[PDB]
Amino acid sequence: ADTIVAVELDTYPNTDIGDPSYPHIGIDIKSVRSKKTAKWNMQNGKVGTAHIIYNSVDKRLSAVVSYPNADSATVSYDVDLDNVLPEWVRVGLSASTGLYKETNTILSWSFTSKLKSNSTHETNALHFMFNQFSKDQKDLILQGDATTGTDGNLELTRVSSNGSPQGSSVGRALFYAPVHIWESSAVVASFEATFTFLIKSPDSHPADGIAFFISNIDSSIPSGSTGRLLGLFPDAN
Amino acid sequence: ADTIVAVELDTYPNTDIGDPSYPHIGIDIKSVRSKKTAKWNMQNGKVGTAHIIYNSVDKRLSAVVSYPNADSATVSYDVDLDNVLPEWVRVGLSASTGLYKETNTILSWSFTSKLKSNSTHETNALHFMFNQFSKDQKDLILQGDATTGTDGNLELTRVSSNGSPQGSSVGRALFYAPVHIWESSAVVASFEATFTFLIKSPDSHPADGIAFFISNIDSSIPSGSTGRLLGLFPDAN
Ligand SMILES: [N-]=[N+]=NCc1cc(C(=O)NCCCO[C@H]2O[C@H](CO)[C@@H](O)[C@H](O)[C@@H]2O)cc(C(=O)NCCCO[C@H]2O[C@H](CO)[C@@H](O)[C@H](O)[C@@H]2O)c1
Ligand SMILES: [Ca+2]
Ligand SMILES: [Ca+2]
Ligand SMILES: [Mn+2]
Ligand SMILES: [Mn+2]
Repeated sequence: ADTIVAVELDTYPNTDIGDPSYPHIGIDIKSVRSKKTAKWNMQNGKVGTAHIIYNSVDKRLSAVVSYPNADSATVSYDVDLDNVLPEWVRVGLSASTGLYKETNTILSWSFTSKLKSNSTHETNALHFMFNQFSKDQKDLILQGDATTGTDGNLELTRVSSNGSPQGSSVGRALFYAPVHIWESSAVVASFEATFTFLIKSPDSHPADGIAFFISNIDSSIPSGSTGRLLGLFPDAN
Repeated sequence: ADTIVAVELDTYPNTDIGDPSYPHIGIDIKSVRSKKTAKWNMQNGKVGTAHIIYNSVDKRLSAVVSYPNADSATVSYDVDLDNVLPEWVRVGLSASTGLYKETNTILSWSFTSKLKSNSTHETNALHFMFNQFSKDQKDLILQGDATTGTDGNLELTRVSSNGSPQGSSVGRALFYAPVHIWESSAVVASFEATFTFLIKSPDSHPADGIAFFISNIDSSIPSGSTGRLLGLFPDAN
């Protein structure tokens, strides 16, 4: 059982497991049943941007998702990640499809993490920024159907030669190095993540969504976690 | 209207037309509604083996399907093929997908048929064995989406470049030469069929199955027989 904290861009309402009856962004703490959600006007075919922020002083996890010339969706939740996640973790992106599908394209991804301790200017930091993915992206752990190189983008789920999405696909991309997300002696700990995506669906029923997540270092795709589970959870508990 | 006798490896339960509520192997005499069925623990992603046997003395059609280190499923039915099939027929393999899908890969296929008459030691026989299929398999009649050559296997249904199965696909492969399956003057008539298959599905809902069948010589894929009809029957009567 991995420990998962995630911000989900959920495109398909699975009402039987808690989803609001419309596309939404949500904050998931160890469960696919978002602790908090917000309505999201997902725009089929357009490039969007997501910003996730957190700092140990406020203990507030917030996410903003927007499209150019459009309103943005915000969701924020009070949580002390010290009581939830192990000290070291891996961060990544996840996406899936089920009966319904969509392309889950990542055009760019950046992450920053900082630990400031009880010392004179003694800050530890990690920062990576990808604006172009390559055929052999060695600093990324690709899991499931995830692939890179196609137009310099990261395709989290299966796409056919003619560019059409496929169902029952699940894929993840985790940054290669473990991240020191919190530490008992830290005065302030914080991280920020940003990624631009392109979700396109041939019909009017896209599924299932993309997610930014933080997990235990050795995390892997749970069995049968395609569709509603976003490639993150073993079940809907 | 073709005459069809078949042993089906049904992976998807279509309860509204008779299927038990689980994967099963069954004997179909002129109807998709199996005269007899048996529970089958289909193992996703593994190579299985099917053996079909029949002799005119017992007038018993039996089938055994198994996987290495696993139990096998058996189904047997009393039928006098003389009253059902014409004297000459074609034998083959059929498979399909509907809304749900699976790869329907044949790795090998062999068939033996014998007619022993009231003539001291005068036996007629036909035997063919395929352990490798080639790009141009001239002794096979391919119908629907069926293709050969891909890794030396026979793909009964459509598979995309990246190896993922597709829906609404139907394909058949019939041995080129007509088979003399029975004859009024025969003391004993018998046939045996064996094939190994690989059914793989990306999710947990595989469909629709593979079938070994015997039909009239000029048989072709019934219109709209994808999905539940296994590319064998025009309807669910
Ligand atoms: N598209 N569409 N359509 C209608 C439809 C809708 C739903 C549906 O909207 N479900 C919602 C939850 C999806 O839930 C799934 O998708 C969502 C969204 O991605 C995910 O979030 C979930 O986690 C899950 O993956 C289910 C079924 C269905 O089960 N049909 C069964 C008979 C199919 O009968 C057909 O297929 C059979 C087998 O191949 C054949 O035997 C038969 O002849 C015929 O061809 C059918
Ligand atoms: Ca959902
Ligand atoms: Ca069925
Ligand atoms: Mn949701
Ligand atoms: Mn059946």
